Amino acid sequence: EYKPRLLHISGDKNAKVAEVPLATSSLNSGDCFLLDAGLTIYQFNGSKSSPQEKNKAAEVARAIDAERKGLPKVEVFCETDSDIPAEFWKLLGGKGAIAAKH
Ligand SMILES: [Ca+2]
Ligand code: NA
Repeated sequence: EYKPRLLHISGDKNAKVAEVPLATSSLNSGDCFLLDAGLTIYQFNGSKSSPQEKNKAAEVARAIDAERKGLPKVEVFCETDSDIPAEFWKLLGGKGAIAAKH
């Protein structure tokens, strides 16, 4: 399905993924998120996220890609990156300040 959804990867060393409301306000600097927009999957790594969380997010993205027979494009970026795509923020309802924690 190409209806955008936001997945939240948390747990620090014990990474878990779960859908959360699709909004910028659902994000936080300590975790990882996958904004699944259908043809494009955006992976946002919180600046304080853990290696296990990054790996989990990547694993979920590959699984989604596999189910979709490789059609989606996957973009990965760190929270502090200077070239995060504008579409990521647009789909989240607009760029804004991220909570330090969930
Ligand atoms: Ca692909
Ligand atoms: Na975390």
